[PDB]
Amino acid sequence: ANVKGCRFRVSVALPVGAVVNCADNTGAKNLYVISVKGYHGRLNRLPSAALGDMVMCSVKKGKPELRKKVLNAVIIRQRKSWRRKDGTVIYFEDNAGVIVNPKGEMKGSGIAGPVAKESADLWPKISTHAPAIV
Amino acid sequence: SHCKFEHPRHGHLGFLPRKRSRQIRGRARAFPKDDATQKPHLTSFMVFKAGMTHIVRDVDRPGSKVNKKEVVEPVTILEAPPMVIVGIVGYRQTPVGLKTIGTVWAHHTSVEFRRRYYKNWKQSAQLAFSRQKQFANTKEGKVAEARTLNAFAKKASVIRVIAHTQLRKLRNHRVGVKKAHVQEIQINGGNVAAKIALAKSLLEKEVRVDSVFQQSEACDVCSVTKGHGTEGVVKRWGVACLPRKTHRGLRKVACIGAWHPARVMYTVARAGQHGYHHRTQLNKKIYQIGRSVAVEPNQATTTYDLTAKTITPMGGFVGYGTVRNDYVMLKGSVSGPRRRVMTLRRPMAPQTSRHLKEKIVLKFIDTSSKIGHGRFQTKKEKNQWFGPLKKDRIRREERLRK
Amino acid sequence: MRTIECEFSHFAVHPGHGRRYVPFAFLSTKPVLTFSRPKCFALYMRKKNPRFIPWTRTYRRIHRK
RNA sequence: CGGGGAAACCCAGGUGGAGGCCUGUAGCGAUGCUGACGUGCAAAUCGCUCGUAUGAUUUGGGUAUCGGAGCGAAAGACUCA
RNA sequence: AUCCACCGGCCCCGAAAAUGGAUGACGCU
RNA sequence: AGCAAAGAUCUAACGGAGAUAUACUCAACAUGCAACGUUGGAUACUGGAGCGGGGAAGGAUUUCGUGCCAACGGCACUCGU
RNA sequence: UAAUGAGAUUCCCUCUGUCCCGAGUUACUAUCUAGCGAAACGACAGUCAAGGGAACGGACUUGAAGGGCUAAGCGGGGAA
RNA sequence: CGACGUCGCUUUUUGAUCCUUCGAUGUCGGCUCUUCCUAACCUAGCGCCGCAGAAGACGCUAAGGGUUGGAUUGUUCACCCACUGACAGGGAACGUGAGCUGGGUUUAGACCGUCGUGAGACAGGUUGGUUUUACCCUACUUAGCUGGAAAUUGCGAGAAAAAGAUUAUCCGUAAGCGGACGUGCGAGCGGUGGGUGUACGGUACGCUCACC
RNA sequence: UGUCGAACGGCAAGUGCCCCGAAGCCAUCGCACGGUGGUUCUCGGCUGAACGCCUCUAAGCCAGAAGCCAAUCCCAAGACCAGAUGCCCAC
RNA sequence: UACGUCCCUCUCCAAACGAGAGAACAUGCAUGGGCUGGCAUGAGCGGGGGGCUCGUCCCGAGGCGCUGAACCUUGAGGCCUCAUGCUCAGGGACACA
Ligand SMILES: NC[C@@H]1O[C@H](O[C@H]2[C@@H](O)[C@H](O[C@@H]3[C@@H](O)[C@H](N)C[C@H](N)[C@H]3O[C@H]3O[C@H](CO)[C@@H](O)[C@H](O)[C@H]3N)O[C@@H]2CO)[C@H](N)[C@@H](O)[C@@H]1O
Ligand SMILES: [Mg+2]
Ligand SMILES: [Mg+2]
Ligand SMILES: [Mg+2]
Ligand SMILES: [Mg+2]
Ligand SMILES: [Mg+2]
Ligand SMILES: [Mg+2]
Ligand SMILES: [Mg+2]
Repeated sequence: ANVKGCRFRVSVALPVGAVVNCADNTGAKNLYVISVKGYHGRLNRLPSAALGDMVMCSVKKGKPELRKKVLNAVIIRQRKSWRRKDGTVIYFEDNAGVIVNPKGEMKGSGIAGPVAKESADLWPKISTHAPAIV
Repeated sequence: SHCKFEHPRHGHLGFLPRKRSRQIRGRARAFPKDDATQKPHLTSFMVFKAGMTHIVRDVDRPGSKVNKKEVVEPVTILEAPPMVIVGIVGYRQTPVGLKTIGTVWAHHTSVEFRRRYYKNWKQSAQLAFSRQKQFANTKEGKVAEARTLNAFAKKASVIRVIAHTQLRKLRNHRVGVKKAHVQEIQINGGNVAAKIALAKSLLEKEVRVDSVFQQSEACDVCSVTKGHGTEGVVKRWGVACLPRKTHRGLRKVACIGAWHPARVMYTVARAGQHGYHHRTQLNKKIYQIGRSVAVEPNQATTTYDLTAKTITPMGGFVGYGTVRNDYVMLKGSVSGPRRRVMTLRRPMAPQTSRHLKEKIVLKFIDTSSKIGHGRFQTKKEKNQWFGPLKKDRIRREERLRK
Repeated sequence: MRTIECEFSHFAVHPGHGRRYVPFAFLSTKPVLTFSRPKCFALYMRKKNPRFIPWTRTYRRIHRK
């Protein structure tokens, strides 16, 4: 009940099972999409994520201080091409996420690469620490 | 025993029977509700589909994330030669229905109008509307015209006129039909005495599309879907495809019913005709009522884009040709292939939502090629990327040799 | 809008036509790279120079003029 | 043939071509698809995949052992569907 | 002319299931 | 229902009853289609663990020439074991 | 218990249409024609709702449908 | 909310029975797909609270719509992880094997434990173990052709109709009232004929043949 | 890789393989659209007695659910349409 | 008797087959030209690691030039009348006891 009807429709990229990068410097190196917040159910359909979506994750490779637990990440990059409303189709080289709180605070201090305009606008802690808002 | 999990069922069950359309043309099954406080005006117009393209426009939508920002919207181009009125019918209310009183005719009908009465026009006597033409100006026939015009004023609640597409001004090579498409357009507005005077005045006179619609409104598009033959259950209804190790096949519905009721139901999805269906598709926002190339050599030119260019792309609309007449440009898609006649009808939905009141100004119309990837907007831009090529330097060698 | 030009071939990318792309090693000046074709993005992936391909604008401005 | 050692003997480079050794044709089998076919091409076949392929190996002709009996690396298997 | 305790007749409530449905049907007040 | 593995046939001239087959006032297409053998030519295939050339077992005239087309060669035949 | 296993099981890596979630192309069929030409099956036949009944009717009772004849499908019934 | 009692509904459990089937109704669960029911989990209106708000208890009218992704298990069930507005409960021969799958029960091989002198046994565990046929009738899906109101015939005459319904031109309303070619020769409303420009290219509008 | 002597043009490998590829088809993998009136249930009421006051109910009214019925939407005269019409014939 | 309809012929908005949309001397069809797109610089000819021969002349993958050349572009069916070819009283059957 936080972010769903706030940004436009984006082509979903990362279903449950996906293993994305951690651009956050929380010591982790890896996420694993466990589910997606905002998934109203459809039979046989997986929870899939897009740029602005908060996911439920677990670190599969990183510090054991936060590895075997269910965390909250926010997607910032995806390889799946999404069409913006100004008619431009755009995509990243890699998928990445950044771990957050249940309320959205970034839990680290810096992002590796860029972030999108789609995920920075929903999350002001993500738009602050990002070196380039794509 | 109950189904173990729930999904919503496949396909809307109100578009049954999914059989071929009875006729290829869009036909309104209902016109808008007659407001007798309005001015008498026509309510539908036949246009032909001529490919589609996209535009750029800035958005006036306060509150939105795209407020005063430019979007790219796809639009469909629909060529509209004017239709010529040839008749006036009038309908009277009965407890059975709505019965036709009669029709007056125009005293002068087109060759392509009375071509619609012949399966073979060129190998015929061609003498249709030939005894009605000569009886209409006898003493007794001028009476009988005014006899049934008065019977409209007595009994009719619904006045309609009969138009036809006028295909010889549609100078199109691929729409191969030469007989005209005939429909009835309902007059709405005023009382019945005010409808007939508008039905008499535009009789044997062509009506143009910008006299029926405005530039930034919406409409309904009665049109017949693109046909796809006999398709199976996965293409037609959208059912889930079975696991790979299934014997006798994947693209089937596994259970078509219980033991009891010992019959297959109409709700169970089966195979058969997919496509070539009539659809009405309300709230198609109109963006540009165009004007003929004999009037406008610069059709796609905007205030904000001063490139002198027409609506027809480079290398033409694919499979269609050139838009040679007036045209309407609608937001999005309309049901049907190119070359198919389609009926733009005034809306029955309340046109009061703030998405539908929005006035449209464009900024760019894509006139690039639809063959391949479009790269140049005009041919003037391809002659500046490419300089003089080889075939140009030997045509310039023949022009100096003379 | 505006006509972006392609990164590889410097073609004309009019609105609603190309396909934009942004890599992990992003430039500060060109974070997002606009491409006009998949053929332009394919010769960008195998790391060909825009010159030495005879149909790009880089070639045509150093050899033929 | 070289090297180390007081000796016992060790260490290295080749040579050699051992094995119910290995990959893999033919041959001999028949794992999976629970594939195709299932009024078949076929009263058991087709396809790909698979087991083995110097041995307790495969095979022709000839001979010898049978009906409460024969033969059996044993499945009551086989003894002219 | 107004209250109180009891008892009866018809009617209602109590009275919720999986194909569309049955005083045999229409209907009847 | 079917006659769907083993890529594939095309061409012209001859042969043959198997054609180029028409009641008028019709130039031909729109009123004789399909199919056969042989030689030439084109195109392929098998690919020397061969739709190559010889033998055993088994068959016993299927060999060869000439005629010939009733029935057989699950379509066809002017061809044929 | 090393080596060996068309043996039984579990996890990880790579990997992918197994899946999300389907789409599109090919050869051969189906399909249409020419030639040829079967079988299984077959009491009679063949639209349903309820009632009753050997207590799950195509035939009986009362209702509801049903103009005739076809081509391709299809697997709910014929307790096929 | 409600003991002690008590009156009942339900046939998604199980027991009891033995009516039907042993010249055979394919005997589990998934998967798929459609529909039904209400004893309402979410959604639409509500009443009522030990209802201040926020969350929520109980109830009513309502089954229109929705009711998931997973780990383990062959599982129905169970149990946790997570999303959600919510993850309601059931029926249809314990819906659905010429729809699939074959994990499991439910043969022949083999192993183990307990039993048996043994052959063998085991609502004990384990492993390996052919899923055949539609071209018929109907149903359903689409795709063609074609008669028929005495639903094929009777000639068996019923118009959501006109108003002489008794003779007869129309127009417009009942009281009124507009005009209607005159006698083979004429004329009038008209369909088609020859030459120098008008309305939104070629059709109309200016100035020999039928009918009155 | 083989093969027409080599280049040329090709061809064989049941489409040799690799890259780009029109058109067509197609993806919640893109894009566009998805609307009106009433009836009346629960219920809260209005007038108002039976029952000299009281009372939503007994007559009578009001407002009113995602239900229900229409509009829109899809098929549509075996719904047998003296609905209208064009041209021939026949009366 | 006529109006006509249907087959054969042509087209593809339709299509398993029928049915449908159309056209039937028509830029209708055929080929060409131009456009539009696709690929990426054709055969041919002429001026570089090295290596032969007796400064010169030959062998040499690659490169460069003519050359955004060459080819392909509607066809289950892109565009333009931009040019020319082809049609020469369309044929059969019903309507019709
Ligand atoms: N009878 C002749 C003798 O050969 C001798 O020659 C021998 C030695 O020089 C030398 O002997 C070596 C030596 O390096 C060292 N000190 C000791 C070593 N064991 C010997 O090694 C010898 O024996 C070993 C076996 O162990 C062999 O593998 C090898 O063939 C050989 N090199 O290798 C030669 C043997 O092949 C001497 N010349 C001398 O004693 C005498 O002449
Ligand atoms: Mg089509
Ligand atoms: Mg081996
Ligand atoms: Mg045994
Ligand atoms: Mg065949
Ligand atoms: Mg070969
Ligand atoms: Mg034969
Ligand atoms: Mg072994």
